Amino acid sequence: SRSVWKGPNIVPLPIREAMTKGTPIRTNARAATILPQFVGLKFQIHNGKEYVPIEISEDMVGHKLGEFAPTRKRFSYTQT
Amino acid sequence: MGNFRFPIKTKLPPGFINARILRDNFKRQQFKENEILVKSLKFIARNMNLPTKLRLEAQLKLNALPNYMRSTQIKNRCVDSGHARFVLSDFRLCRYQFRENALKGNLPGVKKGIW
Amino acid sequence: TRITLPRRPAKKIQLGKSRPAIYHQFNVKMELSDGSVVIRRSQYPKGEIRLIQDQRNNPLWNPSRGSLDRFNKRYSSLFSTVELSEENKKKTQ
Amino acid sequence: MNVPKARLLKVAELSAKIFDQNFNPSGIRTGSKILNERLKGPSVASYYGNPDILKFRHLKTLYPDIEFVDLEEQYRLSMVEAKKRRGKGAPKKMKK
Amino acid sequence: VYCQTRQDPIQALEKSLDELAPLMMTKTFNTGVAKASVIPVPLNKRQRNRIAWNWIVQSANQRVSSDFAVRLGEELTAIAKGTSSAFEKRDQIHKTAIAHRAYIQLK
RNA sequence: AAACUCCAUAUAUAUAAUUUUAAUUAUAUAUAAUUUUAUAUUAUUUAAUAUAAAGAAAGGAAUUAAGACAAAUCAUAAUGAUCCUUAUAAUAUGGGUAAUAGACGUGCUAUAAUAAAAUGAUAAUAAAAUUAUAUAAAAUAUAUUUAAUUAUAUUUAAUUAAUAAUAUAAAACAUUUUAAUUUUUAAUAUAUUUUUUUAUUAUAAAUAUGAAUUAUAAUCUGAAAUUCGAUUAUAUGAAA
Ligand SMILES: [Mg+2]
Ligand SMILES: [Mg+2]
Ligand SMILES: [Mg+2]
Ligand SMILES: [Mg+2]
Ligand SMILES: [Mg+2]
Ligand SMILES: [Mg+2]
Ligand SMILES: [Mg+2]
Ligand SMILES: [Mg+2]
Ligand SMILES: [Mg+2]
Ligand SMILES: [Mg+2]
Ligand SMILES: [Mg+2]
Ligand SMILES: [Mg+2]
Ligand SMILES: [Mg+2]
Ligand SMILES: [Mg+2]
Ligand SMILES: [Mg+2]
Ligand SMILES: [Mg+2]
Ligand SMILES: [Mg+2]
Repeated sequence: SRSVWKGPNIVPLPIREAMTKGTPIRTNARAATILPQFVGLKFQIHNGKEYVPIEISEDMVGHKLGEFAPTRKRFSYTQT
Repeated sequence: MGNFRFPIKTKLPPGFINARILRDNFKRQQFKENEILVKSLKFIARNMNLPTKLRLEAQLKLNALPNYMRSTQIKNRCVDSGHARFVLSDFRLCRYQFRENALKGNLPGVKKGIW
Repeated sequence: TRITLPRRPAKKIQLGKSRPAIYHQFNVKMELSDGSVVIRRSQYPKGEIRLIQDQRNNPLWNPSRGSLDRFNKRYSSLFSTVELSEENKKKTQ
Repeated sequence: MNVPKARLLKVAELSAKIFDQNFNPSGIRTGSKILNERLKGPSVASYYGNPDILKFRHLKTLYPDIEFVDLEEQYRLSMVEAKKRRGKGAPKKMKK
Repeated sequence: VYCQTRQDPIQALEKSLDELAPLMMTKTFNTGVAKASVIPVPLNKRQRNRIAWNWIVQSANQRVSSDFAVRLGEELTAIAKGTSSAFEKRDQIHKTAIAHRAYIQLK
């Protein structure tokens, strides 16, 4: 849910256990909005191929998790 | 499991069966089954007046609903073949397949567009 | 290639005439996280500073004792703990 | 609009009371459009056809007297037999 | 045009066209893969007046105003009074036609 | 091939209690032309030009043969042979198909005054087609001090349709404005060009073109808009 009313996007996670004991949260959500309730929790967000380790700072609070796991590789040209 | 592809034992549609068709049909059946419930959950979610905790719970429930409850997941296949491109709704058929049927005279009132 | 500032002829400081570098310094009051004020001499012109993140509010230094802001503002009617408990099923991971 | 607003609002409320329709003067999101939408599920379900339709299996059930022949099935069986003969039959399936 | 010089504007325009329209044109040819031997060719009325009009338009476009209609009118008045590079161009065309006298085929 | 065919046209008849009306219509059935006749002028009884009198009489669509190109399609579908059968078959969660050096087609928008923008409610003038997996009218609210416009929200009036809605068609035409342009403005006078004139003073290569690119805020659909959707607002204003 983008629109301010109805928001924000929420997904079920193993949050409380992570908060108690530093066990990273392997998310395959990528469309869950980051919340104030998880800043300083270690997330392992899916990238299509491999799960990506991220520590959620206070600057990330508005954004989605998938925004920090870049799916495509950085393009180059083989100059032949 | 082993004995069936999907959780619920649904019937096969008559005539042309295909894996994709099978997948779609089952999905449609599940949508039909759980249409009212989904609507009710949506209503509970998108409510300024109701308690916020309840709306959150409803939203969570909606999120947790499977692939086969989703209306958006349904895709209109061809019924004669199993194609899913240029599928005309007025005769649930693919473009080429529709034309083939039309020229034969299978369609109830279709004919060459001469002007 | 190497970026430089090319030197002019150096000014001859005579023996005995060398003077110590007394830089211009103001007496600056630092109020820490709590109301404890401390005076320190400083080269920047600011008589008073108040600090937000110090040792006096850091957990390491006392064990015994605006994206987030924006989010809070525009999800205020909902009031977002109870919410955590509601949205934290730890089966799937 | 020289006619007053409050009176018009009252009239609208009265009309709403008379008919079943709701009266929302503030213009808040009530959620009415979610429920009020006609549910389309049965029509969607009925897309591919009537699953209970007569098949060749039944054409033996209804008319045992008539020894029918399903041609496509027979052809398939003949093909399978041919494959078996020339060493191109299906490999035996693993169970584990 | 009428306002500037009080006499039938359409008639004046027609006269201007008649004056300006070159009676023939030196049309180029391939000539059986050889020298491109040009020939004078007689012009239809429309073609004659078409040639004139394009020149008139060009000469109007050199005038000052924002509105093209004004520019056009000024140009038409000038032509009625008797001044244009269009006339010079016509004269040149006629001279070029005069060269190549017997290049005309049927004669 | 032509012709019969369909659309469109002209005429006639039938039907429509002229509130489902548009009879200036719609739709069944006919008739009508691949037009006819005559006077002349060239070339040999005819054939092209011209003239005349008789007619509503003038188009478009479908149809694209045989062969060929081992042209395209095993990804509409089906089938031969061949290969896979705990996998080359089947289901879920996410990602990809949207990657970006150069290059190639198709388009769209532009580079301003024979051309762009504001406005136009006794609402200037159409056709064709869609609306029970819907079309959504009026009206209220916010963006926005009036209101209209445009965009959302609020809520469903009417109709599953010659009856209601999508939907007051738009260019047109008319007033206004328009930088480049000291080809204008505003201070004075001026006057039989007064939405204006004259005099004297001051007014000193991308805009009041274009809309790429980006920042923030909202809205829409959906369970979900990060990769990867669509609007609106306030800024941004490349190239050309
Ligand atoms: Mg779909
Ligand atoms: Mg009528
Ligand atoms: Mg034919
Ligand atoms: Mg052929
Ligand atoms: Mg071939
Ligand atoms: Mg080939
Ligand atoms: Mg095959
Ligand atoms: Mg293939
Ligand atoms: Mg197939
Ligand atoms: Mg597989
Ligand atoms: Mg593509
Ligand atoms: Mg322009
Ligand atoms: Mg109008
Ligand atoms: Mg309306
Ligand atoms: Mg209507
Ligand atoms: Mg602009
Ligand atoms: Mg430039």
